[PDB]
Amino acid sequence: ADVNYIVMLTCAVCLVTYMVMAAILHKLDQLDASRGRRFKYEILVKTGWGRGSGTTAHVGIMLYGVDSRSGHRHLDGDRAFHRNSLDIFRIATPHSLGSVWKIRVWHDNKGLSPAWFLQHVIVRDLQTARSAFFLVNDWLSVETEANGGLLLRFRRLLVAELQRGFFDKHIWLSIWDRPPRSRFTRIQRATCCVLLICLFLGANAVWYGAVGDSAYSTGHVSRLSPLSVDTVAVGLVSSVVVYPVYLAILFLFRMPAWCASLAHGLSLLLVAVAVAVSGWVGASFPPGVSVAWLLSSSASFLASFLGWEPLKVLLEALYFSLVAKRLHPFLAKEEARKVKRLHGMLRSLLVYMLFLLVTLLASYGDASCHGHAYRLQSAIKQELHSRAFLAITRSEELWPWMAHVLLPYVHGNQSSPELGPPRLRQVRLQEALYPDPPGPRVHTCSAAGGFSTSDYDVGWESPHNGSGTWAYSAPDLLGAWSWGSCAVYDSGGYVQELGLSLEESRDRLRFLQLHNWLDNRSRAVFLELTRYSPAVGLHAAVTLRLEFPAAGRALAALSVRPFALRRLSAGLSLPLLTSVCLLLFAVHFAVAEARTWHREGRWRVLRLGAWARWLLVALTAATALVRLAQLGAADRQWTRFVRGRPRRFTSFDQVAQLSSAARGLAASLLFLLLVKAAQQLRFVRQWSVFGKTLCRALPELLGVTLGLVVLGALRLWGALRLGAVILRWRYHALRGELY
Amino acid sequence: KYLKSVLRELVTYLLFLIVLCILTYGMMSSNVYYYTRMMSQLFLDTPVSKTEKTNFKTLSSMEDFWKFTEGSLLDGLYWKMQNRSFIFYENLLLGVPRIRQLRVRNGSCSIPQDLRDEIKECYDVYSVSSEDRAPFGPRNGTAWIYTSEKDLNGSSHWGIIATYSGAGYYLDLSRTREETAAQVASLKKNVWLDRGTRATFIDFSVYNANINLFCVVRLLVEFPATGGVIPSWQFQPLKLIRYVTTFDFFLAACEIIFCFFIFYYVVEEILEIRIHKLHYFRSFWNCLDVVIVVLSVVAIGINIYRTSNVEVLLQFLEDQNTFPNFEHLAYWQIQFNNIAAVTVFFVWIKLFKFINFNRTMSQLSTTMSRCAKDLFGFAIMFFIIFLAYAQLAYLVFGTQVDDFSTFQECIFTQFRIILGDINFAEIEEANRVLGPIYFTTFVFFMFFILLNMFAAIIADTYSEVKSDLAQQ
Repeated sequence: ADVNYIVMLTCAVCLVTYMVMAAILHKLDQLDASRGRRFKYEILVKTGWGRGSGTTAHVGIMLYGVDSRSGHRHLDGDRAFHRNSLDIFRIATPHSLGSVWKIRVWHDNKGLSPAWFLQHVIVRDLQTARSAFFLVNDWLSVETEANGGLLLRFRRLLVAELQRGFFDKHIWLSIWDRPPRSRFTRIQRATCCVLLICLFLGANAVWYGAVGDSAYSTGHVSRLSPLSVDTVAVGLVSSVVVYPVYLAILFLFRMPAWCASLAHGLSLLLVAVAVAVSGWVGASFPPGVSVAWLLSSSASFLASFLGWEPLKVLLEALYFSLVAKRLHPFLAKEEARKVKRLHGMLRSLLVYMLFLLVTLLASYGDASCHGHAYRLQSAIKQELHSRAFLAITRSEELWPWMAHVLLPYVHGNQSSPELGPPRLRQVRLQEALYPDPPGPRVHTCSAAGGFSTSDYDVGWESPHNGSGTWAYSAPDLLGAWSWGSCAVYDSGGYVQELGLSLEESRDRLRFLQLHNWLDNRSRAVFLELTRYSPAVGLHAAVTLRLEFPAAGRALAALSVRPFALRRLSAGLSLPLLTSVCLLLFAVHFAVAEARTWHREGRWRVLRLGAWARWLLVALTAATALVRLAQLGAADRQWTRFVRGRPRRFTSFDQVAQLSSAARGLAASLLFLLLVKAAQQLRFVRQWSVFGKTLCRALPELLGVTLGLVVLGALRLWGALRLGAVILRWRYHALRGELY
Repeated sequence: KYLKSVLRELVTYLLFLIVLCILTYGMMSSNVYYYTRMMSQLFLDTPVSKTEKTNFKTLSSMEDFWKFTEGSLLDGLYWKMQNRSFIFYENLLLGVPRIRQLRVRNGSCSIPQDLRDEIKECYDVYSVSSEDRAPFGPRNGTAWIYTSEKDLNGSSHWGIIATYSGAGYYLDLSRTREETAAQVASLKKNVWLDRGTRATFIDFSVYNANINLFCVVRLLVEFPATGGVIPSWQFQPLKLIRYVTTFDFFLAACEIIFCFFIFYYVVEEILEIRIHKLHYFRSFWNCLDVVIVVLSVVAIGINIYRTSNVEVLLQFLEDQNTFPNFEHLAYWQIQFNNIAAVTVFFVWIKLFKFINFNRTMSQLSTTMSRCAKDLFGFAIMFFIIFLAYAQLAYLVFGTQVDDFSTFQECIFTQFRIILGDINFAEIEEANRVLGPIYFTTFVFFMFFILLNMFAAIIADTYSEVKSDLAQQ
């Protein structure tokens, strides 16, 4: 009944991005439909090429070329290319070629056959010189067409059809470039794309784990790394086996009375089924396979984008060309600006969704051991009698404490599997202090002397032939740094191993305790041990600090840090995968901001957008690097421990520190992303008031709060009301201006 | 032009506030309030004896009061050594406590004709015209001598239930437990006080050698003629031995500098009065300057009085068998609090003067002129309802609630209810009906009406000021 969050998060992100994309595309399609009712040059249109050609014919103009697409003209007016009349060619060509061959025209005899010779409407150079300035001098006839440089060949027909269909038949990057007079509506493009994504997800989910009994292709060898025979093969076969149920609905969308209306319902039903089956099978994925699933899905998507669509467009062009042998393939500037803005936000939405998915994988990918860690730490503190251990305040009950409740715990028949003998430490500082005047303690810490860098013998200093048996045990590189109340301690100090057996522990305790080694000065003692648990696969770094600020009274505290030890050399674990693409996103953001810094020049300071885009970069870089540091430290500590297992300690506390720092950073980044998502809500017309009212209200509000706090931490503002007063006035005024 | 008068004055006020803050930084400890609260709370912890445990509030009947009197009633200050008597080696046996009691005489009125043979000990309220100096008992020692208060180096009483005059008798303790215990036992053998005592005050002076600062403890007891006694106790950190190190010299220099600055300001004001607009009070803003001048004068007078008391107190410590007389310089903590308040007011004035540099972040917070008084009309109508609820609660409750025992703290209980601290564990069984009704009708009328109108009264003022600024 264990739940895997990876597939749930992926499907949720896909569905949300589909919903937002459809919401944008509906408005864009409404705008296009309103439109569907400069590269060229607006040179003199004194054209009188229509002489003795009495008919109300129509003229079709096609601005051919690279990134060029234009619709046909019309005959609108009192004359409107009437009997023995002419016309002036001046329309709004949305796209036309540059300094290249851009000419394609046709005349449809909408009535009688026009008997004239229309050469050209010469547009030499007015806006961008989309073509040259010459003439064709072609006699008009019934269905007369002429094209070429600035009929039935099967040599350039194929290239023309490929050109007009290279970015319209390619379903992936066709939502940006729907040509007018098309019944595909640009909104079922999104439905088709999300259908393909969800079918990819479902196929790759049901393939992994759920089904295999043929040759044990899935099983013990779960090597998620790409071996070219384990990951890409599944993606390619999944991409191939989905087209038989994809091309049918794609065909039914195109071309016929009313089935297309319920085609959307059918598509959503099949998408819902594909999501449901993946969600139901997600329970039985071990963590090592859930990443291979994602990699296979990513490979499958890239296959249908880099070779499955090009062959589609080529074969459809060949079908349309070889057989059926067909031949036919003020506000205006603001509308173009609106279209460009819509395109920009649409292309930013995908990047934002991908980044949100990445950070969700980084943060909540392993969010199933979060409860277990809480239960483990609660179990550990309650067993050690934490409230009883904190209650002691003298330096003599410590011994009966750790002689009746600690030794049975650490040493027992089963006694909570340990993975490592405990240690005892000390610091004495060699600048021994004196008792303070009676009364309350000096809670600021005093007697800051040198540091212990000397060796002593049993009892205290008495070297005879050799060096001190109680060496300082010089600190490592990683260290610990507990940040104690009196001072921030280091890992250096004289250490004892507390024996290995239960009776040995008691014997060592008594024998070493009758010598009074930590009774006079004793800056701190510390007591730390490890508590690996196999049931949930979690470790626990447990430490018990006890501080002596004043010779007599002792301060004590404890902390239990549970974590999940995962080594970097384990392979391609999920944190490793999600912490390297975060670096890629950070580099992308940094280069995108640098491409704007020099583009605008200088004086880009005192701008929040110029600073909010650097805090994000720093946070992403820190999150990426801290996880790698944690993995490296964990691997180093584990190999050091295995090297000297029966006699070493290895102090796993550094890994616990890093595993908490990384989790904090990953949560902060997600919080910032959620705040940005909240900010992106202003696009609704009636809901844009709140954010901008807040924007105009914050400066003076912060100023007056600072003024009040300077005058005084008593509750004056939120005590009864003041902020509502300003907010009401600003909101009322701004909403009055809006209406 | 038009900028020096708003910059130089602001800078001078800020500098004065900084100097005052520096002076007050080494004036009193940050735990002064906590220390005062602890001293006030632990002033009524006197046991009875080894037989009974009748405390001060548990000894009102015969045997309870007898047990309270016989025991450690006078053994608190004197403790056996591990002569001298130091509880924690901080306040040694250097001096003795003092006790002052004021009494009145009966028979100062005529009983009614009907109750002529029934009412004989009919005594009215004590007053200045009801002072007597008649001693009772056998004259054996000097403890029954009559003396005044002016010649005994004393002062008035200023009690709670009775502000009696300086007449009465005084008693002094010893420097050791051996004689004090014998004296207490001898005094307790027979009667020691009468029922005509009006005000009683016990004053104790302690050296407190751990930290060089005089300590004074005052316990007041007053019995009126209408029945009932109001007991109280307090402590004050008297300043008479503050000369220890260079910090005292720095404080004296700061006081001298403040006095010189006040004199310079007064001279400037005088030079800008007789040759300028004088006897003018229709400004509604110069009252702040007048209050600042009054506060400076009050601080100067407090410093002068403290210096005079210190000079007068320099004649003590002549012998090693007497007590330190600190009954004339017990206004040090109050003076320090007043000085801190004056420094805060000076900082506020400097901030108000210098906030004019703000474009629009401080112009909306300057609405005193638009709201000249304009607000006491709400404070009065709030306090009337508050006092009405306090009276109602003190009458209906006050016998089985353990909280609403007296008015001054019923006010505090209602304040804590407003703040959020609600008990509601004793009101319900004190009175099942009219108990919950009080609580509900109080919370409804406080949290929904008055506290909700005090927001509107300043909301409309802000809107009006903003409208004026926009139209101008």
